[PDB]
Amino acid sequence: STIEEQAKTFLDKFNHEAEDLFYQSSLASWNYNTNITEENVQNMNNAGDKWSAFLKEQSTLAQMYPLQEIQNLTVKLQLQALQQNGSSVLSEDKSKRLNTILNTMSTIYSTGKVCNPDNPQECLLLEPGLNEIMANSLDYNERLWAWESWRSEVGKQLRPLYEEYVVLKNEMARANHYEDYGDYWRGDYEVNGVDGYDYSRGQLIEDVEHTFEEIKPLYEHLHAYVRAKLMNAYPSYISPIGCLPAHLLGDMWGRFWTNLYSLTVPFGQKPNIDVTDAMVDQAWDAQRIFKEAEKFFVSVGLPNMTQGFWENSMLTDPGNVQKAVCHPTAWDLGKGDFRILMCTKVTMDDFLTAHHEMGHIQYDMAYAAQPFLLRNGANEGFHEAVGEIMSLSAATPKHLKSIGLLSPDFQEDNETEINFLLKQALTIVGTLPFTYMLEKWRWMVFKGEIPKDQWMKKWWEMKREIVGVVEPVPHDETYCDPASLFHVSNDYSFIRYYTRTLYQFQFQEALCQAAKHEGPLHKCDISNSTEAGQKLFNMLRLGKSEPWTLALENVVGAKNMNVRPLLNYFEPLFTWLKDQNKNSFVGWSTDWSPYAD
Amino acid sequence: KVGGNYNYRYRLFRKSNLKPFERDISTEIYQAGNKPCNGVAGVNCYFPLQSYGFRPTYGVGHQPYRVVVLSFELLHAPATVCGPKKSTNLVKNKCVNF
Ligand SMILES: *[C@@H]1O[C@H](CO)[C@@H](O[C@@H]2O[C@H](CO)[C@@H](O)[C@H](O)[C@H]2NC(C)=O)[C@H](O)[C@H]1NC(C)=O
Ligand SMILES: *[C@@H]1O[C@H](CO)[C@@H](O[C@@H]2O[C@H](CO)[C@@H](O)[C@H](O)[C@H]2NC(C)=O)[C@H](O)[C@H]1NC(C)=O
Ligand SMILES: *[C@@H]1O[C@H](CO)[C@@H](O[C@@H]2O[C@H](CO)[C@@H](O)[C@H](O)[C@H]2NC(C)=O)[C@H](O)[C@H]1NC(C)=O
Ligand SMILES: *[C@@H]1O[C@H](CO)[C@@H](O[C@@H]2O[C@H](CO)[C@@H](O)[C@H](O)[C@H]2NC(C)=O)[C@H](O)[C@H]1NC(C)=O
Ligand SMILES: *[C@@H]1O[C@H](CO)[C@@H](O[C@@H]2O[C@H](CO)[C@@H](O)[C@H](O)[C@H]2NC(C)=O)[C@H](O)[C@H]1NC(C)=O
Ligand SMILES: *[C@@H]1O[C@H](CO)[C@@H](O)[C@H](O)[C@H]1NC(C)=O
Repeated sequence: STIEEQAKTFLDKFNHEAEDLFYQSSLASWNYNTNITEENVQNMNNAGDKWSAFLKEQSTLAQMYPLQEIQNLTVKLQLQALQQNGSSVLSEDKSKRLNTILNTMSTIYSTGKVCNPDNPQECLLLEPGLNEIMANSLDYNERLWAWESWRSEVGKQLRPLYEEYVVLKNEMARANHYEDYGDYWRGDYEVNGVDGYDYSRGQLIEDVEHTFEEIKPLYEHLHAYVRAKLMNAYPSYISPIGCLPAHLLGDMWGRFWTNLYSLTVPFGQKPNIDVTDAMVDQAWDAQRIFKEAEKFFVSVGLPNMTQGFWENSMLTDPGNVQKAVCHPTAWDLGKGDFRILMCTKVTMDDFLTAHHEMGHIQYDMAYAAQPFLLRNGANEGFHEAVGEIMSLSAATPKHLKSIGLLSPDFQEDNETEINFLLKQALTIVGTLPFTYMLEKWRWMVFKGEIPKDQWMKKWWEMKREIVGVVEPVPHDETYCDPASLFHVSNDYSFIRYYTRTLYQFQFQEALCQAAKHEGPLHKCDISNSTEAGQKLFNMLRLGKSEPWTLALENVVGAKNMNVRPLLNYFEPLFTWLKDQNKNSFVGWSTDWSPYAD
Repeated sequence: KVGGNYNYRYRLFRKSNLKPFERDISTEIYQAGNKPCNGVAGVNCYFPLQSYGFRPTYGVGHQPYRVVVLSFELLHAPATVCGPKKSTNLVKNKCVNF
């Protein structure tokens, strides 16, 4: 009759009804995503609204049990995940205003239009054309026009909305005892009451700042190399001791440097390994790819596919008229129903995306025995790390030469090694400073340390000091440059893309030692080893039942995220770069600007 | 049936564990808290039946599995139901053991 025993009684009924309603909602959403019609939209909206209403009613019902008298840890976790008010703690007018400005920001970002100065009836949206000009063009003036106009004709509409969204979200977050909206975001990595694995919401800042303090020696050399290579495609525009103009980086924002590969390739006469001709040579189809992926997965000690995965999944694009949004994803409809939706062609990118998606499917199959509220990764940075280590270890030459896609001998040299390592560095290391800087800016904005008359100044000061890029045109306090990013205007967190990159290589080095690898880390293959599979399964099957600082120790041996595995992975490229910059100047000065002349 | 088969109704709440070979078909409201609810749903009072949501697109382990449980009893009856024997044949004109 105590206050603890009634919690379990409530949780049982909640679990059952929630499983049922969630399955109905997910089935409706899938039937819409694979077959676009008009009545499917309403048939999906009905089930979605029913599920949301049930969730809201159970949430407002669960407030009767005080989280202080609970003794079990699983019950306490479930209650605390259910008791959270979230939004709707505000008034009604404020909630309507918040939803309106959120939808307005999303719409402004989605359908923003810019057009030419000399032919004003030639307007281009963002996705079909702006991030294509910024991706393939090699003209300085055209890239500058695109980068300036996107921020001058769309970013200027998002500032008076962001200035209100900040205050509204800060109020909503202070209504739940969080001191700001940034602490509400960092509250995901919190762990309390375990006696040995505690983790405050304020230690994430220090951990991030201490793990970024050791990537600077490598990012500096990569920056110097990319600068010395860019001083040849746009002569007399880059200075040998200055930063890089922000429009010569590869895309609209500079998040990924991966489009600079055609300019900064180390050895341009050795083609990187790309087995696409052999697949069409042996006539591989959309099903042999997934058979090979499943074979690789079962090789390490993980179960087969559930046999309900083969008939219900959509592995090929439906032909006649079945307009379908096929963005490769893995579904978890529940009750033992797993499906995959993707438009597979016969290439190598699909051959790796199959492994990436089946990684998510295996993770979902792992923890399917936990209660309903505990079916997720340990935190927001485990799912993608697990899904990425598979595609990391499945694209090696040693693995490709055993399936049959490569010639039997195929001696490997060090030039292609450096080519591959550098192509990997432009995507892995080229985004960590950007992510860290953006999330630091957002934390300082929400916390209240950057008054609303010093937003752009501080943004560009930090972009000059941390990332190492400079703007080509002065931006006063009417612009809002971060708001022109998808994750900033659509209200998504951004610290997961930083911790995922560390967890990925931590897991890879932890598994390389159970498989007893010998050479460098970027030649690892975990296949044909039942120790790596066992170590990984000791963590996959936990879900959110345990604190993440314990699920991490059960694999790597430490509690906090580390940065040594990443440097151990990039060691050879590091030495080569350190010997290619004997004459250049490693570093930058924050005074040179492309307009100060 | 596609769309849900709501006719199978396993019970999930009871005041005590069942005894061997008993049956309980009562449908009273389970009292969880300490305040009586007088036979109506609400807070801390639930309906003790939780019908299965059967569908064809489930996974093995969530699909229906019919069950039959044969149980034998021999208290004191001398001649009862028995299994079948392969009736032999009757021979003649030979010293036989019959
Ligand atoms: C895609 O959805 C449409 C409509 O939502 C389906 O079109 C009809 O659906 C009804 C539903 O019972 C069927 O009775 C009709 O025979 C369907 N028309 C045709 C021409 O097939 C359509 O079948 C769906 N596609 C798939 C592959 O399920
Ligand atoms: C309350 O806590 C106990 C132990 O602290 C949990 O007992 C576990 O129950 C699961 C399944 O019910 C078993 O697999 C474990 O072996 C049990 N552990 C121990 C140490 O006995 C119990 O599950 C918790 N209550 C709930 C609702 O989860
Ligand atoms: C969640 O929101 C409710 C309001 O909707 C907060 O207020 C408490 O609600 C309970 C439930 O009826 C009342 O019994 C309390 O008197 C309310 N006031 C309190 C507790 O001060 C509730 O505090 C919120 N809880 C969380 C964890 O956000
Ligand atoms: C790849 O390896 C070869 C040898 O295995 C390297 O060639 C030697 O490089 C050193 C250092 O510059 C020279 O002192 C030797 O004279 C080279 N030997 C020959 C036969 O050329 C080559 O430099 C390596 N390439 C990279 C990119 O590391
Ligand atoms: C995993 O191990 C198995 C068996 O040890 C390998 O399968 C054999 O590989 C050799 C190498 O060419 C072939 O000659 C045999 O015909 C294979 N046997 C079968 C039954 O296929 C497999 O290649 C290994 N996989 C990896 C990635 O190392
Ligand atoms: C997986 O399925 C294959 C049949 O395609 C079978 O030969 C193999 O034994 C199965 N392995 C497991 C672990 O179920």
